[PDB]
Amino acid sequence: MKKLLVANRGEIAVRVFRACNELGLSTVAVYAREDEYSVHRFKADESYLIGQGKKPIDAYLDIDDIIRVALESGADAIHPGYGLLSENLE
Amino acid sequence: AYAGYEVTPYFDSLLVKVCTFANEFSDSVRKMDRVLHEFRIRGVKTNIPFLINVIANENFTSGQATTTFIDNTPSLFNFPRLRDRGTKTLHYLSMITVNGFPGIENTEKRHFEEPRQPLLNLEKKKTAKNILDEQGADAVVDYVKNTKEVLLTDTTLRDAHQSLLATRLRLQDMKGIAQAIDQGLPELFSAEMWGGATFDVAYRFLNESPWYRLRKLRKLMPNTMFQMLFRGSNAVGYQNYPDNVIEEFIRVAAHEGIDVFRIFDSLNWLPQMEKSIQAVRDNGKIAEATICYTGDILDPSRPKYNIQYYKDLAKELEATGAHILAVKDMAGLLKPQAAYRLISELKDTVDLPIHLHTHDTSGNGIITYSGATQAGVDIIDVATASLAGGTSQPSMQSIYYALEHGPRHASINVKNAEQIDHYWEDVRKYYAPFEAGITSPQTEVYMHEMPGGQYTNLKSQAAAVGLGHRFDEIKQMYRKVNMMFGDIIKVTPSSKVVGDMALFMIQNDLTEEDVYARGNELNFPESVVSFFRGDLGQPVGGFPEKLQKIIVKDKAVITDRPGLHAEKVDFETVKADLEQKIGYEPGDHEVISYIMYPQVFLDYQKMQREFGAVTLLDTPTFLHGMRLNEKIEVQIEKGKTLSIRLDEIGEPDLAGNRVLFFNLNGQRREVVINDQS
Amino acid sequence: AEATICYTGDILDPSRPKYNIQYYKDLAKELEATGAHILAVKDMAGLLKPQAAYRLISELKDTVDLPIHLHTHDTSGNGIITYSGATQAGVDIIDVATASLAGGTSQPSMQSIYYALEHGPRHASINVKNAEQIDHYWEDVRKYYAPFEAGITSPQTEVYMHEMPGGQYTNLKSQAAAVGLGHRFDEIKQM
Ligand SMILES: [Mn+2]
Ligand SMILES: [Mn+2]
Repeated sequence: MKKLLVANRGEIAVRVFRACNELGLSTVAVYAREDEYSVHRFKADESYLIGQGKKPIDAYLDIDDIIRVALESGADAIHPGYGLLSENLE
Repeated sequence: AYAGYEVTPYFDSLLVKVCTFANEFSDSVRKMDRVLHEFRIRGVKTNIPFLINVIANENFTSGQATTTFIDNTPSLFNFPRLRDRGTKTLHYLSMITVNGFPGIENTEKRHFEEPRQPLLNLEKKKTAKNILDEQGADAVVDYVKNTKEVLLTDTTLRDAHQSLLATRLRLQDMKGIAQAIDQGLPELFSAEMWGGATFDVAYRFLNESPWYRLRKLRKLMPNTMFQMLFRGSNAVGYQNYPDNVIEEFIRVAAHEGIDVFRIFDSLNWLPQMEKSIQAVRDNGKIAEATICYTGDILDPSRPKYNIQYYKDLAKELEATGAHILAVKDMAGLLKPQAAYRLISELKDTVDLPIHLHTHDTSGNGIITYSGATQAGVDIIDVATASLAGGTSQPSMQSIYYALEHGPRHASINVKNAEQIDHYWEDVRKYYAPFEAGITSPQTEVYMHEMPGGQYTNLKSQAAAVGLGHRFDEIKQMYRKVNMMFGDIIKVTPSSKVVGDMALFMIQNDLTEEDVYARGNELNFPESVVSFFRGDLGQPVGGFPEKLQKIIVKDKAVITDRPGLHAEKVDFETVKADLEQKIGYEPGDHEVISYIMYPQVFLDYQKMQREFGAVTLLDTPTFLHGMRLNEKIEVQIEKGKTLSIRLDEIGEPDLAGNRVLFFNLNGQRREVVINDQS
Repeated sequence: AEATICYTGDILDPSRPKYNIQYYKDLAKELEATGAHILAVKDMAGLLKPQAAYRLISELKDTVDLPIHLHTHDTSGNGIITYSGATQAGVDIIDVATASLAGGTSQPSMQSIYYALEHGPRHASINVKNAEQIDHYWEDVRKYYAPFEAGITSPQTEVYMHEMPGGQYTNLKSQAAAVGLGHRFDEIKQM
């Protein structure tokens, strides 16, 4: 495991990046347009727009687009965080 | 330690005490490491670099350090050159937003649309590049010889914008369409994308490394042969380098992505081309030996550069083991009749493909290429339409339609090209300041033979000496001077020689007679002397003898290859010497850039240190800074981007400083910049 | 009296048969019949590619005995070669502008066409030295007209796709901006 994507935002995304960083993992963050000024976006080693054109909450729920990013980024893992997709089976 | 706080010299230095804590001391370390790395304190230097090293160290992490551990560990004081890209960019943006860009009126920044991305219809094809890589240079020559169509080289990334926008085309604009070229126009023989003025101008004026340009394009255009113009003796420079340098340049260039080396010499003097040709061969690459065209073969009164001259030279060049013969018509003097006779007779004379290069200054470029394609020319040089015409190359899109139903077609995906030309149409608008103004066909070039660059630079020189009003007489003198010196091949840098001389003569009110009479009591321009000392090599048919003595005087004339006389050069000596001057270990390409253009390479490094990778800015930004309330995103890596809003521009204080108020990534940022007026 | 045929389409494009080579020949006959002194071919949009120019001037010369006066525009970049093709097919007269007011959507250069045919079978009848001198005056004078200049002009082959003459293109770019569609001019050309 070299790299991790947090399928979330804000405090908990930053929480995880920290944990990652301490375990020598590279980080990847995802962000809606509406959230473009969120701290968590810039606290990661690299960050990628998602949900383009959608409503902002829908974007953090766009399962496919997240994984698209997870893959084009090179991520070995995904941390879901809490709320959003973290409890979602699909 | 807060945003805006003036750190004074009076009190101690402490900004903030950071503790970490954890069950396992190993994890207390992990957290400290994260935090130190997490901190973003801008405005003043801090000791963080030092602390990071110290917690990295195994003596510390073991819990065993002593009081002398630090003073006895020299490793702790090697600090990574810190890259603050946010900061340096904002410095640049501020500099330009207030003092404007150098050598262009400080206008206000237009709103520009996204330039048009092309709708392409792709077709998979093997490409000369593919062949070269898989089967070598001779295999490509075979591929060319077995091609029916006239094959095209795209001069859009080099000679086109050199001819039209003073070489100011920028990588950022290039990389936005590079891929579309590679996939949309596989039919191409090569893309001319390096050499010529691009090498110094990229460093000197655009503050981007030509090497960087090459690297970044080479990844984007994996199936397109990359071609460069290359001066036989001097590669991309104007000093007199020894042979080991030239070989070295070539090794590196070859390695870094260049496939096709058009090698020429300003006086078509074979000895300057010989080593370089071999060198290119030796690196497994294609070598175009080139003849420069001057005069008019169908003009019996200019017999010096008659049809025989070219045939004989072509033989000699075939003999060097060049893969391809190139005819570089610098000034667009090849009329279409002559093009048909010349390409015809050269094809009779030698078996290597002929690559023709002209300029559409006279209005006769397309018809000249047409003639030449009837006479069997293998390859021709074209620019996309939007950067074509006038003193550029003839239109790629036009030459397709010109030969459409003819015996020989042009090999190119014209639909795809027309789509790509939309992007170039748009992008060229960013370069308005460098545009040369109203351009129409001009046949006077047949009278004076100045290449497009020489004409630009002599209009400059004339205005800066207040003779801009008598430029008509200056052009006439250029013609007289050329004849006075025995009728010579005028390309860079022999073109400047005639240039400088014709200015000097007008400026000081002397005719041809006046030179032959009172030459000894006159100091002729440096260039003119170097030429006649043989520092440029040996002109066709040698110099006029009386005039040589007069111009040279006491000085030491050579008559062999100036590279033999070149100050011997050591790569280790210079590499070490440079490492000290820039403060890191330079790659082989930096070394060689330094050898080629020493001053310019160092100035480029100051600019880099002060301003960063300006390369990454959109061109309107790069040239005009920002507008109040404007927002921009600058991509720096994949997934890292600087969002930059500008919110206010302060009035200046008494020291002539202003404070610009940006939001970079959701942080206020105050930036002080010297207003210079 | 020059009776004139206006050129449109592409005679060498079999899918545009309406204005094929026959169309022109037949019209030329009819016009010869009216007692016109001269046949004129007015290529308003600069659509005459040079192969087509040779076939067309050729077949018309085979059809009628009155001199042919050809007029094209250098918008596509192919005006001079088109005139060259046409002069090989025997065209009697061609329309040119002095170099300083030539090119782009103007006519092909008078000075350039001389040099284009210089050592060819058929020369252009003009005093080119004198023309080059005169072109200086026009060079200078055009500067007075800077406000009306149309901006950076380069070759454009899209004219073959849409067939707008230079004036129509200018006036439709106007009309489009004044109805705030200037941004969608690409769609307008398609329509
Ligand atoms: Mn050139
Ligand atoms: Mn008209």
